[PDB]
Amino acid sequence: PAMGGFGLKHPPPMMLIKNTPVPGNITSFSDVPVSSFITQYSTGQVTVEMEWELKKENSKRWNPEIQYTNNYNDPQFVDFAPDSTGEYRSTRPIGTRYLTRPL
Amino acid sequence: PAMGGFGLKHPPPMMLIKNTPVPGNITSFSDVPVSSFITQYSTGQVTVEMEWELKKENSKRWNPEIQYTNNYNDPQFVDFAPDSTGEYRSTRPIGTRYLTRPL
Amino acid sequence: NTYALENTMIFNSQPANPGTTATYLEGNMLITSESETQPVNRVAYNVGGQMATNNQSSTTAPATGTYNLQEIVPGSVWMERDVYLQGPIWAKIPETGAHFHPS
Repeated sequence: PAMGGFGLKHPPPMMLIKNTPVPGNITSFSDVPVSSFITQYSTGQVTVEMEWELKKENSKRWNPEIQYTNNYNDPQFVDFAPDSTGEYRSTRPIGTRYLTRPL
Repeated sequence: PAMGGFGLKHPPPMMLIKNTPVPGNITSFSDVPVSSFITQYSTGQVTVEMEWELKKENSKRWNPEIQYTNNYNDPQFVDFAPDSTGEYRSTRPIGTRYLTRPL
Repeated sequence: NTYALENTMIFNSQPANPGTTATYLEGNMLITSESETQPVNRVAYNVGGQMATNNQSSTTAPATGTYNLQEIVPGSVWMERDVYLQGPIWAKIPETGAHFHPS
């Protein structure tokens, strides 16, 4: 795919949730369907577990490599942490390519 | 020890090598010891093998850590590599403490 | 009735509201004494001892000077601070890789 990632013929499947309709007071019969319902919302917890396979580096390069580091000059906040109001801060985009290999 | 490292009661032992004296031509007997010898030197290869035990990090820190990286602005040479004359270059001293732990 | 105040645990008989800046006199406070350890422990308010400050000669009389601090010497003996019903049971030793006598 153009955005990035893994292209799959059979992807992890769509998961769908709805609140069941609960009706308001009805005192008479009609063929026409009920349009009056009690107002409701739902809340809960979800857990996702994922397994990943890793490929190890086998480099023979003598000199030291480039690495991602936490490096800031005179910082006024910690990046990837909450602020005084409680809002999360994420200033930098992070890629995967820091290691080097010969062609 | 003050310089750094591991203090040992029984350290890896001293290894000593010498060239055996080979005498120059002697035609007469003397009680006095020989002071005349053929001039000689020796050359060879040495191999050292060492085993090290490692302690793994077990951190719960959410934000990214400081790391040693190869980072130079407009470099005219590669550090930790030979130059045009063949002489090795080592511009920076390297310590071991980049990871962080709570007290 | 002499007490070295910065060497003593001081407690309140009653619990206090948070952030109080009120002055407290001695009658309100619970003040501990370590007088049982005096047969082996030096008094905090007094000077520790005297040592030589010069070399004697026919021209010069011998001289001594008092010291206000001294640290561990070989053959040293002492008693640790007493526990109280109002006081704490335990403390965590900090992880630095080096420590002496952890009480």
